[PDB]
Amino acid sequence: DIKLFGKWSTDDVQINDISLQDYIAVKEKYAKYLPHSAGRYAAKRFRKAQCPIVERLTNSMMMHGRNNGKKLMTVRIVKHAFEIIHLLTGENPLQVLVNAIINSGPREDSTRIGRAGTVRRQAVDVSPLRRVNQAIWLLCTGAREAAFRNIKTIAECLADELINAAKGSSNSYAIKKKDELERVAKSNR
Amino acid sequence: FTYRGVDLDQLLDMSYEQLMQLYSARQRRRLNRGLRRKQHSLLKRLRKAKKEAPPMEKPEVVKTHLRDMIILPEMVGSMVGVYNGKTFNQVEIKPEMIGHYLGEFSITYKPVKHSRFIPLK
Amino acid sequence: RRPEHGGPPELFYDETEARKYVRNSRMIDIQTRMAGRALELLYLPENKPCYLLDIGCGTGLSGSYLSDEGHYWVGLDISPAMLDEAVDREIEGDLLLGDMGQGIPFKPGTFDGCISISAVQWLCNANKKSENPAKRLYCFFASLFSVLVRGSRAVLQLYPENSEQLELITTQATKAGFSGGMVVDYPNSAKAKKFYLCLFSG
Amino acid sequence: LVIPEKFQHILRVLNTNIDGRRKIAFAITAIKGVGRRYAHVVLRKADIDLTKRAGELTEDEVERVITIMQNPRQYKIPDWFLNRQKDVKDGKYSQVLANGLDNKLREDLERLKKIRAHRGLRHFWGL
Amino acid sequence: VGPRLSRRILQQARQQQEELEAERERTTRLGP
Amino acid sequence: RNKKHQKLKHQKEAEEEELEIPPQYQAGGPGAEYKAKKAKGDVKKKGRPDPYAYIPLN
Amino acid sequence: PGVTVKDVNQQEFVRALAAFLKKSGKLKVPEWVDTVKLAKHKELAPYDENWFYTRAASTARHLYLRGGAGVGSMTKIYGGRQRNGVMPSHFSRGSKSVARRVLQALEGLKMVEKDQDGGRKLTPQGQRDLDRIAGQVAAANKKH
Amino acid sequence: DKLNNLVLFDKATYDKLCKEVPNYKLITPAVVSERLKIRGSLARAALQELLSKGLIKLVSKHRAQVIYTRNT
Amino acid sequence: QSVQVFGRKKTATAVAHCKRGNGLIKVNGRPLEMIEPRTLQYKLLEPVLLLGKERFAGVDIRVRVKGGGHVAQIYAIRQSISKALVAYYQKYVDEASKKEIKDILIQYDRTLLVADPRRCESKKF
RNA sequence: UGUCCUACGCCGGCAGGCGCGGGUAACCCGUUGAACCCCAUUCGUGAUGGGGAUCGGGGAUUGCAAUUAUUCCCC
Ligand SMILES: Nc1ncnc2c1ncn2[C@@H]1O[C@H](CSCC[C@H](N)C(=O)O)[C@@H](O)[C@H]1O
Repeated sequence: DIKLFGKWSTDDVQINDISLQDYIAVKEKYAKYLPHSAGRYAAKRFRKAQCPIVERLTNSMMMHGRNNGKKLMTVRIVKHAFEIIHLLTGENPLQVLVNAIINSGPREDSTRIGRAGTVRRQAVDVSPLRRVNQAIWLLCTGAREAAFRNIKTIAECLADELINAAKGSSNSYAIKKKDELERVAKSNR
Repeated sequence: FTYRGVDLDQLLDMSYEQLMQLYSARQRRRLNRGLRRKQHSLLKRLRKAKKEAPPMEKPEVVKTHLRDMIILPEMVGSMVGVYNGKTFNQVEIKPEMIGHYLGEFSITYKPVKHSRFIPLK
Repeated sequence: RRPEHGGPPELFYDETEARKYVRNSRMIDIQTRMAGRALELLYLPENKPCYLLDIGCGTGLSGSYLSDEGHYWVGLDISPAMLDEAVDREIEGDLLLGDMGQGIPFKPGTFDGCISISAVQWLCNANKKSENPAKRLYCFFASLFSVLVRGSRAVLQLYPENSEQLELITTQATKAGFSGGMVVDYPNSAKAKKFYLCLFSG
Repeated sequence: LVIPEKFQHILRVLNTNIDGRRKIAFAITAIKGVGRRYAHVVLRKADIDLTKRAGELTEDEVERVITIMQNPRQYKIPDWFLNRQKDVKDGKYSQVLANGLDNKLREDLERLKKIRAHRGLRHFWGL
Repeated sequence: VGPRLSRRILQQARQQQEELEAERERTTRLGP
Repeated sequence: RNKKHQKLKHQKEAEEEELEIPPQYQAGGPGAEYKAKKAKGDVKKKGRPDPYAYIPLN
Repeated sequence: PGVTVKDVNQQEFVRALAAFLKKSGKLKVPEWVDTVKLAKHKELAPYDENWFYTRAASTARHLYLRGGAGVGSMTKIYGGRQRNGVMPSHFSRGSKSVARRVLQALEGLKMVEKDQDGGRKLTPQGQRDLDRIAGQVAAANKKH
Repeated sequence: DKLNNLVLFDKATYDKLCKEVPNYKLITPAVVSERLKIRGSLARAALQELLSKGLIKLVSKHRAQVIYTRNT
Repeated sequence: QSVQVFGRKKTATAVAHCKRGNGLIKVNGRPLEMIEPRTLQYKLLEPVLLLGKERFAGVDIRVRVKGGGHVAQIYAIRQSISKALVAYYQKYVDEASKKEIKDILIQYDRTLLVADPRRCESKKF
């Protein structure tokens, strides 16, 4: 049985949203030992739907300059995050990861159009691929700008953000930004 | 006055070769590398200026272009004028001047000493 | 790339953005000398007490500059976080919470001068379907021409992202009766090119 | 462990205040004339536990470390490691710490002003 | 592969062959 | 290339204002002297105040 | 059958060899052991007070892995990154005198000897001691 | 505003640590430092001491992050 | 009986020699389980875990690795061990095991047997 | 890339100094023991062990000559 970090199973992982079964790739073919693969999942369109989702978090925590290219640090970060989220919650970390991804992707966006001076906003639907991408981006931004100047490490803030977006409580950053975006989309039908 | 715990009288009586250790590293390297003909030339000229002076007041002024002399204790009390590019600055060599170059005492550049529309209609 | 594209000012100017605004040295320095230029750009007479509006007050450092010069002022803003940190700054003048495009709630013949800092550019685009920038700008400019003393002056600082915003703002200003022009401070510069719409009632 | 009964929150050494709630090896650096390197070498010559905090040193420890920073050459702290190596007026190796640093600095400025070299004249023309 | 990488691979394999095959003064006089 | 970019961005701004003017008249009733020839910037003069621009409103 | 140095964890091996050379107590400790930085790119003195035994243990291991290393080679080995102020960083070597004193102390313990073609290399008896301490590391780790 | 984290054990702080830390379900230096208002280095020292007395279970060790939790 | 194969990455090369043995894995003379980055340790260990230690119990391999960086060297090593086992079970063991094992590697990861031909681009004046 | 690149030995804490070899070069520097990275220690939200500007003292080196700081090193 292929296990994340040698101790995390993907067989009991159940994805709830119908919209994203092809776009959250973590199952018996997408189960990997490690979120490092040196994969060329971006040489052709829609290839990144075949990327395992922990590798997508690992690729999306290498941000703001100093951390670019440092992937082993990020594999370490998500590993320690999985241990601490399992200790704090008491169940499979990957399940609340996919839960926070599903509950963090916005379902209705706003586009800005304009002709000359008059600039207005029209509400439009979202692709499932953009749903997963925006959920990953918002969770990474939430953890990153959550810590940045405090005693709490990056892994603890990532796990707390991942819990707080998994259950959907309003103290999470990602669910707040998603609710703001859905509100402006509802106001700009 | 004293310089590194040494008084001027025996400083004049000290040798050329073991005065070298009393100075800083730049001066010691310069004294390692010898002095040129103009150096002893102006040394002889300032000595001649000191010799022909009446013993009550300061000797005459000796002027030069040569800015990279190190002030030695021989020169203490002399009346030296150094070209700063346009004019000559005349300065008395004090005992406190014992380590520096002459060119520090005639600066070759001058200090730099360096309304809104309101609508009526 | 720009704050305007974030959305409505009630959502881009939340608590976190307010706390990054109050702890920002460049904001303090630039907006302070903009308040200086704004107060010097209307020819209100020297040694004469005057009453001013400071709209788009946000932190009230523009209000702190007005109170530094001895003058009293009324602050108007749309974001609650800006007014919260402004009262936390212990500013001298009185604040008020309300949208400027809906209209300024003051009686006519009131203020000796008006100063607006980085706020009129937000009325050039519509972030709601009920919103219409042309009528909103017309209402806001007519409210200026109402609540101001006839013959007073209003300086309106902005950083227009293109000339369409200037076109619409100037058209809605000239159709509200306002006479004046544009002081483009350091016109051909880039880091100091600041647009000041200067207006008066006759 | 727990706070000692003689934990000193504020220390008064060399006419200068010391914040006692810090590691000793940087509470030493809190005054002028000593940085991190000289503090570490002083503490290693003095045979003091650098893991220990500053506020729990006894009077014997503070008096011996003050003694060592006044006369470092006596305690085999080398000549090259010192602040003032050759004083211009009286050639000797020392380590000016609290007020002597300011003294030698301002008298060097007055010396450069009296001789009218470029450096002193430019420095006093800078203000 | 290309010249450079194949050259490095070939010399590396040759050195591995010699170190697998791996696991006194010069003859100063002519006649014993 | 960025030169022509900036230059005719300004030219479009001027043309848009000049085409705003006639319907403004109907429905109702710039640093060239401060431009430096040697460089991009803004050079002070003594006869006139600090560099500025006045575009009056009709 | 005997485990070598190359058969164990290197950090535990270095720490155990440091404990070995400390309990031997016959290395010539320099008089300036507590007042030097190990290279010009350092910012502080080494935080571990008996750093000399650790450095000598690592030096012995490095000569075991690759013979013919002089003082210059060991300064290249322990070189790092100098942060040149507000200027870009660079690679800087170690301090030559520390490496020389470690090598001469190891020769004084007769663990290390010269060769005809260059720098220092391991003695057979020191190599036996190194295999012994490597076996001690393997027993203390792999059998635990 | 300015945090005033304690550099050393107070008596009440030490007692509260000894009888409230061993039931948290998550033991890291950061959580003890933030919810006890103590300096994080001494938080690490206290966690190491609690591990040394055989009362708290270590989960994973790193130079970057160390995590402990309850025995039972 | 023995074979010698190679794997590669950007510049990292690994040359693997595969001989009859008892199940000890050497890379640069050092054991497989002690290569410096532990965070990529399972990336080093995937062929053994997918195939089982029983398929390695009657064979030994030694790999010399030159070039590249840490991660590139690890990827070249895992390509080398996979190609070495495939070549050995092709040449001296029956072909059916070689084909099923090759299928297992290529369904898990193509880069275990096919080189990634990505390198740094050149800059032209 | 190299008749200034440099191995190695000795001295000094460091820049550096002395001697003795190789290289007109896939032959020697060089199996170019690079840095990020990886593993342990200290640090704990503090203009603080972040950040290094600007200065004070001394040493060394290239030059006919370093003053208006050539460059480097230590505090
Ligand atoms: N339509 C509108 N009505 C009222 N206030 C508005 C507004 N659009 C923008 N604003 C206000 O414009 C401000 C921009 S920030 C200005 C801060 C101020 N110049 C200072 O630095 O002191 C915000 O406080 C925002 O709430």
